Amino acid sequence: MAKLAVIRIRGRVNVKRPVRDTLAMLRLHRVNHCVIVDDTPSYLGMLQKAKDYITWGEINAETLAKLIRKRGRLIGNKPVTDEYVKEKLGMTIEEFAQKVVNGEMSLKDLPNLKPVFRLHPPRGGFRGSKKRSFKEGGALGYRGEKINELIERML
Amino acid sequence: QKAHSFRRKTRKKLSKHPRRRGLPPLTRFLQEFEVGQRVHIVIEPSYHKGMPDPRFHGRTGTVVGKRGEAYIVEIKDGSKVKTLFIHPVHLRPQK
RNA sequence: CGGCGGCCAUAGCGGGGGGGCCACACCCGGUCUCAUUUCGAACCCGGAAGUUAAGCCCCCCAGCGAUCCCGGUUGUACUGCCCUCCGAGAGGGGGCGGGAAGCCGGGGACGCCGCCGGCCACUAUC
RNA sequence: CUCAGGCGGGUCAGGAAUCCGCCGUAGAGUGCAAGGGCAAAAGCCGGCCUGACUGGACCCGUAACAGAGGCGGGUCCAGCCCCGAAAGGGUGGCCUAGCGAACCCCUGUGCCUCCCCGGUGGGGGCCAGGGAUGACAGAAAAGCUACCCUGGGGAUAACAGAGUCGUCUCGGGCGAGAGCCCAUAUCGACCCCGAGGCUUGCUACCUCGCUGUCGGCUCUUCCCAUCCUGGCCCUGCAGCAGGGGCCAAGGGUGGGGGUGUUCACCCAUUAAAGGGGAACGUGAGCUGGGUUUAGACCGUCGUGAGACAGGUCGGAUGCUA
RNA sequence: CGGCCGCCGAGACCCCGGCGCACGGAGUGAUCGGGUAGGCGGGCGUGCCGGUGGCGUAGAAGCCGGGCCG
RNA sequence: CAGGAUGGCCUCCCCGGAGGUAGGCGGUGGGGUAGAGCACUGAUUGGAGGUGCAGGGGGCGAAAGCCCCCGGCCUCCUGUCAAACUCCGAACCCACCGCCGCCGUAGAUGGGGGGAGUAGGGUGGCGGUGUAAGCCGUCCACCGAGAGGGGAACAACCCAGACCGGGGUUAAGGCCCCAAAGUGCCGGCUAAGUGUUACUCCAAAGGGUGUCCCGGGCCUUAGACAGCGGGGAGGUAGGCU
RNA sequence: AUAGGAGGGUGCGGCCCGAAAGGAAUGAGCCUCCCCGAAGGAAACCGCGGCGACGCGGGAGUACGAGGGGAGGGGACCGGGGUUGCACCGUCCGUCUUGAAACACGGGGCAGGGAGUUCGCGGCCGUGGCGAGGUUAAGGGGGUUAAGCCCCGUAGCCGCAGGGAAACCGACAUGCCCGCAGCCGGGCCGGUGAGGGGCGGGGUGCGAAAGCGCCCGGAGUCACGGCCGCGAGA
Repeated sequence: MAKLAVIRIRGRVNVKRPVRDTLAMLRLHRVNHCVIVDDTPSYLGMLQKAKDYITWGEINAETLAKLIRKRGRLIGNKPVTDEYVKEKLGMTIEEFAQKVVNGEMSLKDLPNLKPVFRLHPPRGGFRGSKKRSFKEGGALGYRGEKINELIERML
Repeated sequence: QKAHSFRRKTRKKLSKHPRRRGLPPLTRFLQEFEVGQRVHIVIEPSYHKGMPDPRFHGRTGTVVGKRGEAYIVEIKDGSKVKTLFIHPVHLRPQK
């Protein structure tokens, strides 16, 4: 099936408690935590209530491998790599990504790796802010596969 | 309470369409409800003598047993565990 | 045909036909068991000679009613969610998630189903 | 066994009770508020009958969740009856209002118990039933304080401000209507929309370890929706003189008589004798007349003490910047 | 007013080490770090007693000013 | 009632022990608020056609006499609209089961014990009252007790939840100067010093051949759009007064 | 003696001194080279696009980067103190309050004084002794200069049986089923399961009768300290 990337625009303040709990099951906790979520009808319904609170959009495998390599750690600053992955369980970062595509191994399952990728701020300004939807010019909600673009700027 | 003893937030809640009014099929009065069975409790206002407080409406319990003609149902009203005695008229099978 | 039910008008109204109706009605005797603060009308004891004409059963017709659906109005009315988004402090709108009634047009629908007997039957006529 | 009500026919003054048929899903009735429920009934009738019963639970309301007494109902079973052919029903009135603690007393019934010991008298007690707190989870209860005192409070009244703008003031739009005729020379209803903070009121925000009231007096600032002076336009402007409109705060806008009086009334003058804000400007500037304390009288009311937006007389104005 | 583009700009968010807390034995924590009322727990200082062990005219305590640590 | 006590609630300790369901979806339950309407219970506005009748006017008078008529009393296809009306009814809230998610054996889920505290405010939504401001319900981020950056400053509007030091990049918001960063770009609107103010700050109905932009009508050598050169007949004084 | 204030904080300059206790001369502030190097990340110029502002490709995650390591140079201050200029920020303190910088309350300044203590009882807790028992009070004997400690004293209290108004009566040294800890066997699972939970039966009271209430398969007692209530002036 498909895997999606969800990033929390508005944090652990300025939230109602129903929405804040909805967010917790998704494994988001702060602003700039990102998570990979599979399409499942329960998960999808959740993502939909939450939408204004978050930036969402479909992520590919190739961008996932890129993302696993640079931002990933368990301890300290330490780039994930084939040798590091080998000791992990797998033999390759790609096999880990393809098992995430299949939906059979989540990020957490894949050992010595966090279910959250702690990203940088965006780059440049915003040209319709973030307080208004992608459709109006912001970034909020489902947004193509353009989540790929944002995380590249965020490095 | 000052305006509660069995009635408050009723009139219209106990009111029905004229098509759902008239004393209902005989089958439901006769209907037996087993123990270990999960029952919805629904207020039937056609039968006075043995009818839930409106607060109880739409609760789902498990039949704990029976006293007489009525059955004794354990329900959870909120957090608190309570047992309510009611006639077969005010039970419907879950599924 | 019958009897006992379930869903409880999708089995309502109206009109039409037949009976594959001893047995179910009308109908006839009421002395007796028995119903009437008046009448065997009612209730009950008794019988079937006569009538299928109801009822009752079966079939059919939708014009009325009720059940359900399609399309139009309408994704409109209305709404959950967010905004240094707009207005002089009310408030509203957009996105996002949903989306009703009344009415018009076009239709299915004048039952279905379960058990048991019975002239006839050994089956389904009904 | 099924209803108000309607329809037609009979009876009567129409009508009712009463009669006959047809229509009639509930509008009837159920003691009584309201609501809900109900048509082979809880409605109607006839007969029988008195369970509106004793005992002990269960559950909920009471008091949602979630503590919370008393009390109420519903629901069981045990016992005794009742009715019914039996099944089955009846723990009063279709349901929800019509109830009451701790304590004390008395009733009904039996027993327990009463100081070395018995008999008797007379007591005490278990249970249940009945009896009030109605200011109703239950003190034993009438007033005054301006002769007052204290603790506190700006959680809260009086002054002022802030907020507010119904009330008030003022404006604009529409133009019924009269002005001989002609809505606008002039006057202008019904209705509708703003502005101001200047009357009244609402607000309880600010102060109760004080932000002293009103009026006058004196001294000064500002504003214009401008009374006069200047400059202008119309006219149902002949003149003389009015009426209406526009600009404009530069200057001026007085003195007397009554009231404590802001305000208001009056006289004669005047070119005109304009208004409003500034701690209802101005009491560490005056005055202290009025609001107004402890003294007193009268009217009204009260048994009385005593009261008054009734009248009235007299009743401190601190301080060296 | 309707589009569009480049930047500026927080204790946020990111990042390196240190530090406490929580957990691990006789390193680990994306899912730890605001704080009144209030609860809980640890240490310091003060006077005198007892026990133990020292110091003083070859200069006590106190005072004053300066250094250093936690 | 400017007061106590008992819960809810807060903390600490102890005990038992495996699921728990704030989240989301489907299945199985409950429902009359927005909306909507004439089908009741219901209040009423308006004209028809009935002339069914109680009666205030008339007629063959025997003043509503047999029979028709007119205030009119109430049917009928119609006619206004309805917290306490309904032929109806969302979005949405909530009960329960399964699943999935997440959380948990460093102890959740629940129980017992000890020690407390027991003036609230506030923006928004949905309201009820009251012109309003104010008061009071309900849910709520938050302030209260919580900093920091931004909104000129501005308890609660925005961003953000904060161990110590260092480096980097953005967010809210801004980019003429004060003040970091645009004497930005394209096009339309503007001539009022409007505006340059999300705001707590920032006045309306009405009206202007003031503008710009879209609409279909009239009408174009069948060319008056205005000018101008010529126009304004005869019956006839239309009659009356 | 032409410039602004809750009197300062932080950074960075000036001026001023610094014998000691500090760190360092066995090398201080300081300087230089080489390398590793988080988050981050250019420039010149070129090419191609875009109405243009400007984007895109290559340069390039390169140059560059906090921080750290090593080596080297120099040779006495540096830290730290006094005061002050500049940049930036900054409306006391305590109390009251929903909100305090406050036109709410209180304070001239400094020093000294200055407010959770004792007893009884009850409910908790921790530690410690002993154990179906535990604990002694008063007193005199004794010992000592006195006295405490040491021994005697068991008076008396509490627990070992509860229900009941009293009369008065009077029980399970665990039979059945789960399951935590733990143990055991197998490869999470299956037993055994104290503690524990869930039944059954029993004792007593009310009771024509039935139905409910309490109790029941051995742990308490005393000491010390502390926590808190209530009573006391508290």
